Amino acid sequence: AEEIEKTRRRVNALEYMTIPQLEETIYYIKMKLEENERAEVTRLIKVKNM
Amino acid sequence: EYRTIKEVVGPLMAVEKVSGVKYEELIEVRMQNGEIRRGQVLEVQEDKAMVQIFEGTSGINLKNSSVRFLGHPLQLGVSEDMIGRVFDGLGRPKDNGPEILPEKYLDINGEVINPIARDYPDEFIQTGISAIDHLNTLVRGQKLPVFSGSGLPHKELAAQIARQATVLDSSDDFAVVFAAIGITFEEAEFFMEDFRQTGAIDRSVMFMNLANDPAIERIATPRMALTAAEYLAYEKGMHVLVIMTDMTNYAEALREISAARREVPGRRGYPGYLYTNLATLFERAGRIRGLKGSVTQIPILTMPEDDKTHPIPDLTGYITEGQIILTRELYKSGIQPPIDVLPSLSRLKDKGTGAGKTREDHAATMNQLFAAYAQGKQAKELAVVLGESALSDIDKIYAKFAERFENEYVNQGFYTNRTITETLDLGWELLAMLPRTELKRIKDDLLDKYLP
Amino acid sequence: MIKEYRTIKEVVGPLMAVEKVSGVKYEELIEVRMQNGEIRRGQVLEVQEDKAMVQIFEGTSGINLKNSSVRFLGHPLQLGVSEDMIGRVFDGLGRPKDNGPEILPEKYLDINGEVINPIARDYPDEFIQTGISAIDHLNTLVRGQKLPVFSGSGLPHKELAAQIARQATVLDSSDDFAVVFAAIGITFEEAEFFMEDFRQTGAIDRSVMFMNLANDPAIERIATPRMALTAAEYLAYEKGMHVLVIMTDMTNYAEALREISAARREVPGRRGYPGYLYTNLATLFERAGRIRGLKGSVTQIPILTMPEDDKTHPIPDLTGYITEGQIILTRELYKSGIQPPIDVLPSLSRLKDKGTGAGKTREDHAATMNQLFAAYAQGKQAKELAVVLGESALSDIDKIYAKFAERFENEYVNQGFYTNRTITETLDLGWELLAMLPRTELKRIKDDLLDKYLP
Amino acid sequence: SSGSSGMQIGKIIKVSGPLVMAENMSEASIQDMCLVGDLGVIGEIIEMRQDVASIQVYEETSGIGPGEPVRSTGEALSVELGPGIISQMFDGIQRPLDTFMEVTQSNFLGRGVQLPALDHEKQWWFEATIEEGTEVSAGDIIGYVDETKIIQHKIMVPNGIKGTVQKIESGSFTIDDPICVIETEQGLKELTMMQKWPVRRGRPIKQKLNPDVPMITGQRVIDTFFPVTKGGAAAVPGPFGAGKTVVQHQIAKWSDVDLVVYVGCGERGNEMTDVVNEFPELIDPNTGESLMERTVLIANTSNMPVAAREASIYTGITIAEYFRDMGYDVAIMADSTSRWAEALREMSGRLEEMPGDEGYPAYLGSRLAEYYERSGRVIALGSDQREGSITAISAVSPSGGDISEPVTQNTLRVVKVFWGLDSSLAQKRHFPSINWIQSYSLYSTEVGRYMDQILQQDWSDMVTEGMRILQEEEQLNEIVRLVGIDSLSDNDRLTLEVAKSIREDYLQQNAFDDVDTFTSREKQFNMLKVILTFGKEARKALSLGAYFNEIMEGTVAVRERISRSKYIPEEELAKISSINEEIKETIQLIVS
Repeated sequence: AEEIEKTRRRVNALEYMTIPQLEETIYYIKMKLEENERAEVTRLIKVKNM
Repeated sequence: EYRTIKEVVGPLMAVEKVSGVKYEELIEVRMQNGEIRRGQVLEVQEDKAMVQIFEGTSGINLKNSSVRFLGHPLQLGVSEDMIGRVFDGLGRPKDNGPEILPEKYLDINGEVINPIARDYPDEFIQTGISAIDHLNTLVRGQKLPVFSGSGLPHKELAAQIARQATVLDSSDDFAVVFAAIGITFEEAEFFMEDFRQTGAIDRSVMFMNLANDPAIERIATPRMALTAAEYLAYEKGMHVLVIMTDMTNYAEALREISAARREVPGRRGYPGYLYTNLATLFERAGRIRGLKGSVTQIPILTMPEDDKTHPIPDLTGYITEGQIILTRELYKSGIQPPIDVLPSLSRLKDKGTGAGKTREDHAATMNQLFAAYAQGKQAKELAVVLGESALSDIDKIYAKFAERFENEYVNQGFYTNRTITETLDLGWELLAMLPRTELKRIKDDLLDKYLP
Repeated sequence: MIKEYRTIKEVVGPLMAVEKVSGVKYEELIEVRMQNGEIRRGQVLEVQEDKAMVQIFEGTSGINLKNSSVRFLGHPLQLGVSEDMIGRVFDGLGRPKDNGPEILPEKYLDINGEVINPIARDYPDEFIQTGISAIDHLNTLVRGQKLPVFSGSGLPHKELAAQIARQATVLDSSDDFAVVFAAIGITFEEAEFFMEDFRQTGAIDRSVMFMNLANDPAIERIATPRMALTAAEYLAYEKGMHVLVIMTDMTNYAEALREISAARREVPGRRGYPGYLYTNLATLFERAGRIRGLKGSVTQIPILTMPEDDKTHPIPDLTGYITEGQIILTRELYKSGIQPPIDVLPSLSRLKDKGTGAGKTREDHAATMNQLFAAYAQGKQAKELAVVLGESALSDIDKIYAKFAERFENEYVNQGFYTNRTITETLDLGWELLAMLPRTELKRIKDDLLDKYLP
Repeated sequence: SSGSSGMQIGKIIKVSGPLVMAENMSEASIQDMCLVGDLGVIGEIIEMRQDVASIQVYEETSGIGPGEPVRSTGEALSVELGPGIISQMFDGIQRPLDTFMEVTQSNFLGRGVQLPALDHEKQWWFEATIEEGTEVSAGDIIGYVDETKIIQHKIMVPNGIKGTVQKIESGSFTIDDPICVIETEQGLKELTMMQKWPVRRGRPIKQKLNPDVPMITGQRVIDTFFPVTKGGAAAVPGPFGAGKTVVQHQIAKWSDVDLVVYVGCGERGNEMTDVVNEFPELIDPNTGESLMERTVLIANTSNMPVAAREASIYTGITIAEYFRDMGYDVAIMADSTSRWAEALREMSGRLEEMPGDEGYPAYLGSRLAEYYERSGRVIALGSDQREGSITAISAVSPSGGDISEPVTQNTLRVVKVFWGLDSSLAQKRHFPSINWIQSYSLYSTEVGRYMDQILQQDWSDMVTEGMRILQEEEQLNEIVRLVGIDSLSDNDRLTLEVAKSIREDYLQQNAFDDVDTFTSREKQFNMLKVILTFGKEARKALSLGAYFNEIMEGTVAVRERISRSKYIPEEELAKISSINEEIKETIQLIVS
C-alpha cells in the first residue's frame, strides 16, 4: 500500500506539476523566440532604409 | 481623370500631380485593357497619393492606365429591399436578383455613437438555445461572441441561432444580418442553402465573402454588414442581430494587409492596432436613447491552438461583454451545441431576464444550475483521481446531475428550437433530482411554486 | 564673447538641430533661450559642417523655433565642486535644491572625468564590515569596490542600501564614509526614505545628494550619475575622503539612454538599447577604487531593478559583466520573510579573497564560506526535491541538508535590516550551522580548522 | 497679400492617419493646439522642422487632405477649471458630451465642432472670503462657490499672479465676469472664477508628503490585506472578464474622498453609459447627494479617436490636481492605461520612431512615471498651506493576462500597490477576483501602525496571521493535489478550513448586496477577529487531544453563523462580536 502511494505521488507530481511546467515553458519559449525573430527582421528593414 | 501613375511597388501605387485628394478616399483605376479595379488612398501628400488597389496591381501598365478619384470613402448603397438578398463582401449582388435601388449611400466605417446618447442594452433575444438563453442570456444591443476552435460545430450553431433567434411580442420588426468572412465555397453554400431552406433568408441580409477573395474585401465585409445593420436598426426601427464568422479569418486578413504595408508587427505577429480595429466593429452594437431598434452582435471566432490567450480571442474578450465557449470535451461527447457554461459568461444578462422578459425564476435557477453543475463537475474530476470511493453520498448526486445537465439540458441538437419557457421548465426538472435542502440560491417562494 | 545663434532648424522631442553654426565642439554644453526668456541647458551630441545636434535636458516643450536662440558655452558639462557640498542637496544637474547658501566652486570638473591609469590603481582589499552576514562572509565587500544590488520592483532594496550605509565600517580604524547619493528617476517616497534615514542617523551631514525624481525630465538622468561620481572622485582623491556612492535606479538611467538613442534614430541593439550600453555603463562603474599614494577611495554600490526579474536582460547582464560581483535579491526569499532577501547562490564578490583571512577577518573565513555555499546549494536542492516528492522520498543525509538550508535562510541570511553583526559573530554563527552537518561532509575545510572551530 | 493681411494660415502637406503635416506654421510653437483642415479638427503640434509642423490630431482625419488650411490657437492642451465642471461628462479633450448632442442635434460624434468645456452663461453666486487690501499669490483663496450642496468650489488665485486685492465683492456672476481685481507689479489684472491650465504640465505644489493615511474603500480584501493610502497609487492589472469595472465602480462609490475623476480611456462605450445612469442613483444617506455630484467623468471610448486616449488621461489628472489644490482628497481612476499606451504606440509608428519594448515608444516608462508622480499627498500653494491628495487607481489590461508586459512592469516600478486580478477566481465566482497570493501593498506596514493606533487593537498582527494562513493554504493545496487531503495532519486540515473561511467569509464580497457592498473599518475588524478566533480556539483544542472531525462536525452552527456575518447591518455590530463567546463555549463542550 505504501509503495502504491509513493508511486501515486510521483505519477501525480509528474502529471500535474512537472509536465505542465515543461509544456508551456516550451510554449512560452517558442513564442518568445518567434517574437524576437520578427523584432530583428523589423530592425534590419529600418537599417536598410537609413 | 489623372493619367499620371508614378510608381507601382507590389500592392502599393503612387499617383502624382493630383489635387483635392483626401485620406482614405476611394479611387478607380481604369487599366489599358478596359478593366476596372477599385482602390483606396492610404496616404495623401503634396501632389502625390499612395493608393492600394483591392484586386492587386498585376498586369497594370503605368503609362496607359488612368486613375479617377471619386470624392467619397468606401460606401454602401442601402435600402429596405436588402432583406431577402445575398451580397458579396462589398455589397454587390450575387443571388441573381435585381440591382438594389439605394435610398442613400453610407460610409461603411459609420459614425461613433455619443456615449451620453447611447442607450444601455435591454430586453430579451430568444436564441432557442437553452445553454445561452438561460445562463448566458443574449441581451438586445449586446455584443456576445462565440469562442470556438477548428473542427468545432460553430457553423451549425451559427445557422441555428440565425434562424431561431427572435424577439417575443414583435411581428416583422426583427432581422438577421449574416456576415461571412474568408470562408470556403462549400462552407458558404451551407449557410446560403440552409438560410433559404428554412426560409430564414426572408428576414435576413447576407454579406458573403469567400476565402479566395482579396484580403481588403475581407476586412471590409463586417463593415458592409454593420452599415446595413445600423441602417435597418436606427433608420427603419428594427431589432437587428448581426452574426459574423470567421473573425479569426478577419484578423488574418488584417495581418496580411498590415504586412503588405510594411507595418510594424505587434504581439504574435498581429497589428498593434488589432484591439482598436476590432473595437471599431464590435462597438457598432448597442442602442440609442429615443430610437426604436438596436444592433446586437454575435462575432464568431476560432481560437488558434484552443488558446484563449491568443490575441484574437483575448482582444475580443476585452471588447465584447461576454463569451460563449465551445470545448472539444463536449463535442467529442456529442453535446450539441458543445457549450461549456463554466468558462462562458454574459455580462448584461440581467437586463434581458426576469418577469416581463422571461419568467420570474430566470435569475435564481441560473445561479442554482451553475453552482450545482460546478460541484458535479468537480465531483467527477475527483472520482477520476481518487476513485469513486473518495466521493461522499451527497456527491453521488451532483455527479449524476452534471451528466444529465450536459446530455439533456445543454445538448438539445442543432435543430431543436427551445422557447425560454421550455428551457426554464427543463431547468427545474434537473433541480428536482437535487435535495431541496441544498438549493440555497433559490428562496422558498420560488421553490414552493415551481419545484416538482 | 558669448556665442549664440538664432538659427534653429528643427525640433523633435528631446533633440534639436541648429544650422549656420561655427566653432562648435563635440559634447559642448549649450543653453536654449526660449522665446519666453526661460533657459534650458543642453549638450552637443553631434557636429557636422555648419550643423549641430543637441539634446535638451529639460525637453523642448512650448518652444518656438524662430524666436528661440542657442548659446554655446565653449566647454563641456561641468560641476562646480567644493567641500561645501557636504550636507547639501542638489538636483539632477548639480543645482541646489535644498534652498541653501550659494556654493563657491573651488574648481570646475568635466563630469565625464578621466580613466584611472591601471598602474596608478591601488588594489582594493580593505574589508568593509557591513554587518550583513550574507555579504560580509559570502560576498565580502571591500573598500573601493563596485558591488551593486540586483533587485526588482516591490523588493526592499532601499532598505538594504540604507543599512549598508548605516553599518559600513573598516576594522581597527575610526574612519567613516562620506556618502554620495544619486537618485535617478525614483519616486518621492523612494527618495524620502533615504532622506529621512540620513537625517535620523545624522549621516545627512556626511552626505552629498544629487536628486533626479520621477517627475524630473528623463534626459537629466544621463548627467546625474556623472555628477555624483565627479563629486565622489573629487572628495576622495582631492579631499582625501573615503566615499561610499549609492546610485538608484540604474535601470532608469539605461532607459534614458535608449530614449535619446531612439530619438537619434541610432542603429538599435537588443530591445532598442544602443550598441554602446556596455561601454556607457562601464564609464560609470569603473569610476571607483583606490589610487597609489592617495588616502581616499571610492566605493560604488549601484542599485538596479531587473526588468521582468530577468538578469539576462541587457541592463543587469551588462552590469554584471562590468561590476566586481553583485548582490541579488529574489522575490521568493522576500515572501519567505527573509531580511535582507539575499540569494547567495547567484550572488558574487570578485574581491573577497585578498580582503579576508588572517589579519583581515579570520583564518577560517574562506573555508567556511565555500562549505556553507556548497551545503546550501545541496540543501536547497533537497528542499525543492522534498516539496514535490515528499519528505520520505529523500536520502537521510539529504534531509539533513534540507534542514540546514531552511535553518541557513532563517537564521544566517535573515538577520533584519537593523542588525549589525560583527565578522566574528557571523563566522561563529557559520560554524554553528556547519555543526548540524556530519564532519565527513565538510570536504572543503581542512582538518586544521575542523579540530579548532567545529563544536 | 492683395492689399490686406491677417493671421498666419498653415497648409496641410500630408495626411497619414492621426498624423498631419502642415507648412507655414512658423508662428506656432511645440505643444500648441491648432484647428486642422476645413472642418478645423483639434490637433496638437508635437514636432517642428523649419516651418513644417507635425500635428497629432485628436479627431478623425478621414476625408482630409493637402491644401486645406491649418489655424493655430497659440496655447497648449488646457482644461477649463471653474464652476460648472462637476457632474459633467467630457470627452478626451474636455468637450461636454451632453452639449455636443444638443448643439449638433445628433446622436453621433461629428468632428470639427468647437465647444467651451464649461457653461459661460450660467449665473453662479460667488462669495468673497478675503478682505480688500490683502497680499495674495498663487493658490490663495479669494472666495468660493457652492457648486453642489456639499462641495465648495474654492476660487483660488491663478499661478503667475501675485499682488494686492483692490476690488472684491460677493454676487451673481458668470465665469467670464470679473469678480476680483489684483494690483500686480505689471498692473491691474482681472480674475474670473475660471482659469485655464496646460494638461501636460503638473500643477505646482509646495511639496509632497508621505501618504500614510489609509483610504476606506469598504472592500474588505483591499482595506485589510492590500490597503491603498490617500495619495498612494494602485495598479489593477488583469485578463478580460475579471471584473475590473466592478472593482473600480466600488472604489468610486465608497471611497472616503471628496471628489472622483473617472476616466474611461479607450474602453467599452456601455460602461461609460452605465456610469451616467447609475451614479446619480447612488445616494449617500447622510449627505443626501448622489455620487454624480462629486464625480467628473471623462469618456473616450475604444472606437473614438485614438490620439484622444492620451488626452483623456491628462485631462483627468489635471482636473484632479485642480481640486487637490483646494485641499480636497481626490481619487483619479484610469480605465485603462493600457489603451493610453496603445495610443502612444500608434503615433510612434506614424512618427517613424524606433520602438523599445513590444513596439511601444522608448519614452513609455517615463510617460507613466511622470503621470503617477503627479499623484500623492501634497501641501498646496498659498499662505493657507492646506493639504490635498490625489489617489490613483489605474487598471491595466495585459494581453493574455501576462503581467510581464511593459505597461504593467513600468507601472509596478513607480506605484506601491498591486491588485492582481485573476481569471480563475472570476470563473469560480470569487469576487473581487483579487489574487491574495500575488497581490501586494507596500503600505501594509504603515497602515498597520495607523490601524493599531486608531483601533487600539493588534490589527496588524491579525492581518499578518490571516495572510499567513492563506499562504500556508496554498502550500497545503499543492500537497493535497499530490497525496490527497486524507494524509494531512489534523492541524493542517484545520488550517485549510480557517483559510477557507477567510476566502469565503471575508475575502469574497458581493458589490450588489446592499449590506455586503460596503464594510466599515470596525465591522471589518469584528469579522476578521471572529474568523481568526475560531482558528485559535480550535488549534488550542487540538493540543488538548481533540480531533479535527469532532471539532468540525460540532461547529456547523457557529461556523455557519460566521458565513452570514458579512450580511450583518452596521448598526447591529454586537451580533458579530458576540460570536467570539459562542465559539469559545461551543469549543469547550466539544473538549469534554
